[PDB]
Amino acid sequence: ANLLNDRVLRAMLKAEETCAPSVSYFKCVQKEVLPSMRKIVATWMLEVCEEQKCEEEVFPLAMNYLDRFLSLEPVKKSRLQLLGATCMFVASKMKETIPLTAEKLCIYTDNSIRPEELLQMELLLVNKLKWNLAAMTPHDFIEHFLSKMPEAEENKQIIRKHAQTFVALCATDVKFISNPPSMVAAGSVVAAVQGLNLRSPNNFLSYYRLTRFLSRVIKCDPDCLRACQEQIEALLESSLRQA
Amino acid sequence: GTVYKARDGHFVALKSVRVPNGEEGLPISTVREVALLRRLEAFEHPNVVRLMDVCATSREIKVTLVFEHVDQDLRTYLDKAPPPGLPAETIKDLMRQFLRGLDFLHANCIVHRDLKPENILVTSGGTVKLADFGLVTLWYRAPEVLLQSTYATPVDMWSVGCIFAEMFRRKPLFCGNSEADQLGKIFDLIGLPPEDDWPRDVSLPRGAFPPRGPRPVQSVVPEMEESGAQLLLEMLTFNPHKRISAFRALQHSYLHKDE
Amino acid sequence: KPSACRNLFGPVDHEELTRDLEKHCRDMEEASQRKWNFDFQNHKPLEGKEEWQEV
Repeated sequence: ANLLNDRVLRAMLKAEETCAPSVSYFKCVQKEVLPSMRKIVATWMLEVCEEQKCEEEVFPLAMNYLDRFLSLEPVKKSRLQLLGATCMFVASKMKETIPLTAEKLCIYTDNSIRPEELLQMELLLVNKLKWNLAAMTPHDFIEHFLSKMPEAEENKQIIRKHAQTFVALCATDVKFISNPPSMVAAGSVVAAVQGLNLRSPNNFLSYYRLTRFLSRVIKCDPDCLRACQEQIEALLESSLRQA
Repeated sequence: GTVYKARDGHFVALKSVRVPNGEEGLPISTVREVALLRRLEAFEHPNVVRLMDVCATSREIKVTLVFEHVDQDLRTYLDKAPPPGLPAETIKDLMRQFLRGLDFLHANCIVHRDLKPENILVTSGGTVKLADFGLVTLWYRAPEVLLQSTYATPVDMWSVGCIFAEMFRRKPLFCGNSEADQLGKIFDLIGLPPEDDWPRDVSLPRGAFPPRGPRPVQSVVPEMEESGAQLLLEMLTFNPHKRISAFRALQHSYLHKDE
Repeated sequence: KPSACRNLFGPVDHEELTRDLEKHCRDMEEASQRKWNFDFQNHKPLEGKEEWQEV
């Protein structure tokens, strides 16, 4: 059976290797912007996607578009927000039924950018990416992992929501640009299964079997997956500190 | 627009599409279908036409798709066949490439929806390459399509069977007037299906066809073998949920290359 | 206006911006026309590596 071989999962790990940003575009490509400025704009887009109740994939997909454009073209400090508003404009078209309007995104910039400037930046961003907009999202791997876990649907919704929160926090952090979406999704799942330390996990599939299963389908050592889970839970501690 | 063509040391085709533009940049359908076409070339499948580049040019916008071109389609290949017809092993080789490329599209949630020998394209080296996807002849449409019912990827497997029988015949299997006549032209062979195998919310009730019985399969394709006849039935099954899949057809013993 | 409505990195020189995006929408479009011997807005063949036909 295909459930024993999983030809779908292998095709997903092959597609993840094309829409991949660079690790060192801050040192090699960008002159004006610094990793502190990427966290700033990323924090803004996350608040926009949360206020507009966007689909769960929109903000991480936009960050994928942003890191990929910054790996190709030097962007001025004053135009980083325009690039960020444009990445949400394209991602919303790829993942939402009624996407965000160009006029609403300009409002979210305090009317710093103009609608046609966003439409012209759309043509630039899509052409620079050579229309490679159907990137693999961590949500893709999360839904595939949950389909292999023998858990109750009520337990799966909490895991899915907690991991989606972890995925969003990873997109705002620079330390996770080098991680492929499969690694981000796998670490988000095992971190979510531990239940935010509010409860001793009672899962039908043990965490030991879960981590070792996830490590052998995404092709990594279990200790590498544990270090990714630790970096995610460290991100959760630092995120909560900002209050 | 107008189609162009070039050679180096291979061949390249052209395609220009003007999209509305104005309201909110590029249309939703434009960015999604072109990106999905871009997603398939990451795998580089030998049985699917290779999209080479995508160029948008701006009021007005016109994005031009640059595809890989071949001259010969399947019908030209079939008309150019030897007078006795194609050898069995040659047909099994084309059927393998056909199902390989079709399973590649189905794995990426792409239904061809319109498979005919004018769409299947064959290179000069014998490589089958599917085309015209993700962008009247009723003879290859599945019964769930002719009934205007809920249709999915098994609609391509019905078209595969019609072309499977056509390579041994060089004459189409079912040729009908309208959708009502084509469905009547489908029940010559598989008989009239029972009650609950018929869906509802259809266009034609079951009582629109006389009670018929399934005829033997080698009455329409005798030059095939018996094992190939049971594979044709699994492709030409009325119920789309019993219809054989593209991947399952590749595991059939008839299309297993010997040695 | 909501809390998320904020300018991040100062003002924007709008005249220089549309000037910069017209030079680069032209740059990629000219490099694509120089890659295929085909100006796409003019929709006419040019001369070079490919011998352009019409069926």
